[PDB]
Amino acid sequence: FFTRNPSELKGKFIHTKLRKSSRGFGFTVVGGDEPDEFLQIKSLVLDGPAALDGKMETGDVIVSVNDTCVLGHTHAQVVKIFQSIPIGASVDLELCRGYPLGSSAYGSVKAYTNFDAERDALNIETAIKTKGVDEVTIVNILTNRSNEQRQDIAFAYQRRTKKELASALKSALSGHLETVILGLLKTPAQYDASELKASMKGLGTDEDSLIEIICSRTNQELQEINRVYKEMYKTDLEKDIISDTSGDFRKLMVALAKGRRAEDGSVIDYELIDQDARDLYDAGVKRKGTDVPKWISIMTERSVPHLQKVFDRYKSYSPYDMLESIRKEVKGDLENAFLNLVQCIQNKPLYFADRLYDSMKGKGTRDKVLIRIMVSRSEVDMLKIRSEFKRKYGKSLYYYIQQDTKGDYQKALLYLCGGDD
Ligand SMILES: [Ca+2]
Ligand SMILES: [Ca+2]
Ligand SMILES: [Ca+2]
Ligand SMILES: [Ca+2]
Ligand SMILES: [Ca+2]
Repeated sequence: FFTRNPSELKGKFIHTKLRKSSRGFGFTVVGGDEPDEFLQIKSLVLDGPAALDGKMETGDVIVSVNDTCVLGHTHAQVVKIFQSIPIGASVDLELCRGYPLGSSAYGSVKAYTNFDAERDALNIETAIKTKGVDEVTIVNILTNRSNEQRQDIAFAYQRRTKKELASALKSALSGHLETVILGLLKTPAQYDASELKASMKGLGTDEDSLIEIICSRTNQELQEINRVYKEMYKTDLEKDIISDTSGDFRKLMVALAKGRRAEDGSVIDYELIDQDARDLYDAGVKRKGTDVPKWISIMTERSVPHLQKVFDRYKSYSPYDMLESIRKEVKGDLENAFLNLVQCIQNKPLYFADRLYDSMKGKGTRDKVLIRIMVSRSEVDMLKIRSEFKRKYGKSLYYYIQQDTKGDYQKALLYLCGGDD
């Protein structure tokens, strides 16, 4: 939720006055990069003038600065205001509290307010070394901390025990719960890189997992994945994809994994929307056979909001929509890849919702799918996924997880789900 009007903010307004010392006002601001986004306080230098006052907190939306509304200004416009303030001069800030954090706006797992990594690390060490292992404590803590906070905990635990927290939990847990907890301990890039590597172990590859990650990750997420993957496995993710895929499926996976999709433009390009739509039609349903490189080119290179509009304009040319056209035109890993991709373009929360439903709908569970989605999306769009799940399937994601899993494994997934609907 974003608004550039102070009369539509429904939080608490706090007026504060600060003097810029020798090391700035003493705080870090975040947000204000994507068009409709707020500007919230990230951290406070505890020896700086901002933390000194004590009226300013993390998550506060900066409504105005020096009698000028900065609601809806970019990140560089309000940074230039505070930097132009000389040393010793005064700034006036009206803040608004009641809003999450922007980045994790639709996540289910939020940063724990009274976070203390040392206390969490000790409590986790005590749980591990309790006779019989206190899994409930390990679950209650790690699933109610952000990933960032889980990195501080693992650092404090290594500071205290001289052993890595992941090694310790490995020897204390087992089965599906172990998979969940170790997944949560990795950073997003680390987790995705290791799922990618596991989908390529042995001669046979797990095409479904490779497709799920490569089709759903953004440019930014794919950039960091490529970096951490070579760091961890001493090889480029692209090379490993070339090794374990072939044909047109290889072309599509290599192109998507580059994370070089064009960024969402400023202007809507209506002529290109219609021309792209025309080109997708001519390349497939209009003709015998399929010009797959043309599909690959358009669907991996245009921005997501552009492709959403070409898929709607595509319905003007073809009697089948994009999903139906994919099933009619193509087969195999290639068909699956195209279907997962345009679902991700059209409605990504619904994509994950359907993938979650499919993992639980029948006999047993596809736990690798359920676990990976619960872990990887819990700080991204889990609230939207739950909304789409409930709208489409009539019962909550929570309800299905509760039916399909049991034990501490279930409780860990329910915490990642974040409540019922
Ligand atoms: Ca136990
Ligand atoms: Ca083990
Ligand atoms: Ca393989
Ligand atoms: Ca055909
Ligand atoms: Ca089931």
